[PDB]
Amino acid sequence: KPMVNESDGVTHALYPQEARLRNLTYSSGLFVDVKKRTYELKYELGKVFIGRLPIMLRSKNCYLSEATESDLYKLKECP
Amino acid sequence: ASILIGCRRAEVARTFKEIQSLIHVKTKEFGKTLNIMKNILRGKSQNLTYIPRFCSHLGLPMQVTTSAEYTAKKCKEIKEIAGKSPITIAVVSIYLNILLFQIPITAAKVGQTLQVTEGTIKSGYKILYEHRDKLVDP
Amino acid sequence: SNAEASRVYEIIVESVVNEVREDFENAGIDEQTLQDLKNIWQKKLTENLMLCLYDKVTRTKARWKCSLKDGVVTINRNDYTFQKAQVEAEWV
Amino acid sequence: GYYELYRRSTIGNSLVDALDTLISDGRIEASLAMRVLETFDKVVAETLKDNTQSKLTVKGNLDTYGFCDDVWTFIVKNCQVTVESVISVDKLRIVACNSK
Amino acid sequence: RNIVKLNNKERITTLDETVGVTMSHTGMSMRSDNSNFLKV
Amino acid sequence: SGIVPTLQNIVATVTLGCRLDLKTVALHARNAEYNPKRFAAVIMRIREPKTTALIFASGKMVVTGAKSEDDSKLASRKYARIIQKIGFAAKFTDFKIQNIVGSCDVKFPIRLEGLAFSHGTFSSYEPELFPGLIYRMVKPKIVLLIFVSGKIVLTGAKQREEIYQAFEAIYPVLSEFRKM
Repeated sequence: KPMVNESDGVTHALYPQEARLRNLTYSSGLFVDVKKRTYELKYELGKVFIGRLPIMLRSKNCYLSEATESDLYKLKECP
Repeated sequence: ASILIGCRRAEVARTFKEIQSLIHVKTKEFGKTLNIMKNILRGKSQNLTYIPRFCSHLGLPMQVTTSAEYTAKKCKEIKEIAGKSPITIAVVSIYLNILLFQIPITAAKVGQTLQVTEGTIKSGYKILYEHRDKLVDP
Repeated sequence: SNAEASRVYEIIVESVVNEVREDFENAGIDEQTLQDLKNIWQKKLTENLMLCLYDKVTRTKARWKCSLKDGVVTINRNDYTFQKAQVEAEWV
Repeated sequence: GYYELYRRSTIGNSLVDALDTLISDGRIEASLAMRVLETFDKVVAETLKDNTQSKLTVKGNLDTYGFCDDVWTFIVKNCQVTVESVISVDKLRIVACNSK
Repeated sequence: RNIVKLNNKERITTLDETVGVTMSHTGMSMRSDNSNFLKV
Repeated sequence: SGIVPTLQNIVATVTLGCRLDLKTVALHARNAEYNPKRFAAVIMRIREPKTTALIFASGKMVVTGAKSEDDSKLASRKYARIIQKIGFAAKFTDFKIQNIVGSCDVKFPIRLEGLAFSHGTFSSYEPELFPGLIYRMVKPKIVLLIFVSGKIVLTGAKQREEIYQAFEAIYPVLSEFRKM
């Protein structure tokens, strides 16, 4: 889901309003199951972060797609 | 050592085992190079920040974070043991502040996540439980 | 008193006689001569010294610890055979 | 291989006196007794390595210690020995060689 | 034959945890080794 | 005040003025330890005084472990007498005390953070690396270890008056950064 890692090191959830006010980038973290193997010659003997991806608003990854009217009024986003 | 210096100058907190986990500097030569480097910086003329980081590693609420802040400062004022490196004081402080509430992590999970000995967090939890009196914020 | 020492002595006598019999036949002396070696040997078999090998000898200030393995000890006219031993001695 | 310190034991000195008895009193061929001594070293080595189950415990006052040519030599005064019984010893000499 | 026209693939799974755990496992986490690979 | 530091170790060097061979020395001697694969020197110990001397093949010997100067000098003369008893032409010469180490207690906790902040040009405090404080005094040039419980260690001195002047020059600073 969309998140923000600050300068001190704390990472919390991000909303588009605070994203516009803090001049941040509305993105989400991306991980990949990286598998490693060692062959010795066919003799055979991790969730790594790869980067952030900007998320479009009103999308299945953004928080606002599942929000209702009153919930959008709570998040200070016009319906 | 330059990364650690740039971390100490920017009011950031990074443990020696973290940079050591990044770079294998063999600790001892790292300590000597960091010492003579500090002498270079002095010739060219704070554990509290660690609490929110480990609380982020455990995913704890804000009340436990500021509770471990007040507990860290008070434990810094009470003396006895003084510290034995501030990392163990941080992990036993968070351990007490989390045994005050109901969120369960036990000692094995917090000992394998923060890379701290269970006997050390229990050894500090003993005298900490002895000083439980004056550590209550509300 | 120990029967294990007598059993070990018997295994040593029998094994030594059986393995030496070949060299006795190569020299061409006699088989009854080897039998006399067994009879005289067992007849003779009828100062506090320990013989073994060490694995680790540590010293701290004036405290010595030694790890011993496989040895025979002669103490007060009594023989002993040990597989392991620990020495905790103090030096003045 | 196979150290020759086990020849200094009671059974070792007994075999030395037996071989020297066969060579001196009779006409038993020489040099072969040395082969009996080597076979003795191997049999005592493997036997003490495999046919021993006791564990002693010596605790006393270290009177002398020394090390030379991978040889540890100790002399202990007033030491107690525990078998697996307790035995009081006024003077005990220990001679050990490297196991590796 | 109409039923064979219903093959689909699994979608991407969203990790729902408190983020701080995964973000702690991202960078420096005081946990090295634990796996033998290119260790010479 | 009224606290006097008590000596804990004295390191001195004695030159014999000859040469040795190490298998024969280690073979004919009594209480000694020698192993070339670890330390190319014989570790000889005596009971009275309880000291430890490192004997090298070049004749140089290091007598250390005494609690006083007379025990280091007399112990050094005992080691030299043993060397003269073995069979070498040694001579007890060049006796110079190289180090004096003492310790004491102030009987009150000490603020190490404020001490490292005020005297930052002479202190080096890193609790995660060493819970004590390393205070490098200029005059006299003494290295002091200041812990939390009040135990004060003093090292890096050639005489006793340097230790006493170091403690008398560090006592008011410790009394300033107290707690209870």
